[PDB]
Amino acid sequence: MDVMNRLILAMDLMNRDDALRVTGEVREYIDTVKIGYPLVLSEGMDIIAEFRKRFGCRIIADFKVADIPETNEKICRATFKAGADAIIVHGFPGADSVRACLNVAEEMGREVFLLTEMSHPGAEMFIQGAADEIARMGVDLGVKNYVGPSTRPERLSRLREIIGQDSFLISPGVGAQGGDPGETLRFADAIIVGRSIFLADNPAAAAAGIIESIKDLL
Amino acid sequence: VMDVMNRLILAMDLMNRDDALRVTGEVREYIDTVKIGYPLVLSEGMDIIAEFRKRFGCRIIADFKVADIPETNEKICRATFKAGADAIIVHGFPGADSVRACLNVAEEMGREVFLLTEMSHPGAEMFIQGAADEIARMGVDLGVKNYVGPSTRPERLSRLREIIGQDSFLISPGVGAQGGDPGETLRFADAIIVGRSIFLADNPAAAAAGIIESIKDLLN
Ligand SMILES: O=c1cc(O)n([C@@H]2O[C@H](COP(=O)(O)O)[C@@H](O)[C@H]2O)c(=O)[nH]1
Ligand SMILES: O=c1cc(O)n([C@@H]2O[C@H](COP(=O)(O)O)[C@@H](O)[C@H]2O)c(=O)[nH]1
Repeated sequence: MDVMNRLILAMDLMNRDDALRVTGEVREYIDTVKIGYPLVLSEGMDIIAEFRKRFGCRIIADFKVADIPETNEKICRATFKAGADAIIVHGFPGADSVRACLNVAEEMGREVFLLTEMSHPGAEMFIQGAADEIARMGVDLGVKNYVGPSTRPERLSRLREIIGQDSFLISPGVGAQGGDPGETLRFADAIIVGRSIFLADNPAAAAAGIIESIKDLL
Repeated sequence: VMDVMNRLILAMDLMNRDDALRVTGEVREYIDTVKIGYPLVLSEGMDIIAEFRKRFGCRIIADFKVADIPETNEKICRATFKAGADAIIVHGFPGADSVRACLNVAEEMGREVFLLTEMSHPGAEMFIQGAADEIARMGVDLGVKNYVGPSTRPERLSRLREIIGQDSFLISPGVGAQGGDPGETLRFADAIIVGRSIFLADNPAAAAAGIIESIKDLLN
């Protein structure tokens, strides 16, 4: 996956007008948008096709899929029918649940991203202690795309160690949650950035600023 | 606690609006509580919650297994309650701050959170099972009153009932298609969740009736 400027916009505005406007203002800087449940549940799954129509960007559906295999398969189907290129899946519910997603993605020409460790403080309670094993499970299952935390660079580095340099790794928690763009890109192929861009007075300048700060990494 | 008719909650995971509406309508004499998840919501939109309310008396549990950071969890809960869901199901494994975010929105909006502890499928044994007792204890500490636990592991469902106490409300999936028994499950759970055993039956009404007949002595 070739992410322009190694920067993925997390579009978590809940109003269609704002979401389209802000994305439009930063379109010259990005070609990959992560769309999650805040926007999809507020404006519908049709928003994905609209983004493709307007921007021709790749769409990562950040749905943190975390159900039983039967349900995971249905969620993946509905998601790819809506035009998502990839979907983010939790690893914590185990191998069979991940496999269900892998199977649908294969059938529909899409990718699964496996979320191992999360970026927020609560991740320390249960997820962190399982995260390395979740990553090894990904490797065992043939997963090639991963998500890990900008907020804990040592954990992000460990994730990179486990999955190897050939796997693709994206990382949220940059900006608002305290992660540093450049440090995160020591380990991740791409950074995910939401509020630091879309809540800015001038989202274009915000994106431009981040890119300038990592210019030697591009 | 919500008063679930016949201790039976329909998991409506059909992905076609017409079929989902038809089946739910057919079982309306037996069930007043419907669990709507992402298979249907991602296929037909959040307005489907509205349409169920309009068409049927039913309470709606939004089975969204909320599993994000606190900031995003808050947004998901707000959107979900705005759409008319009575309750939302939230994963506990992402930790206390993530659960608290959902509880705070539910409090502000006058709705309810259900905390998913252990899951019913085989993969649950890999990571979730080992954390499940602590996730449940965390729920109790946070003041969670409603829980979800697995029909497929009676011993685990029993332990989870112990942890949360007799006053907490507990619902349990994995009945029927996944192998759980309705009566055995209701030893510990207040209500059972049933999906495919009902909605894939030639006669969903008859299938619901049959389940209810089998647990008739356990009704209140
Ligand atoms: O561990 C994770 C995994 C995520 O997907 N995310 C997602 O990444 C985005 C981060 O947004 P922000 O840059 O505003 O903090 C949100 O959409 C969030 O749901 C995260 O923050 N931490
Ligand atoms: O541990 C769990 C938690 C669930 O919500 N579920 C949900 O309960 C329902 C079970 O449906 P069924 O009776 O067809 O197996 C599905 O909607 C599924 O997503 C589950 O099966 N196991």
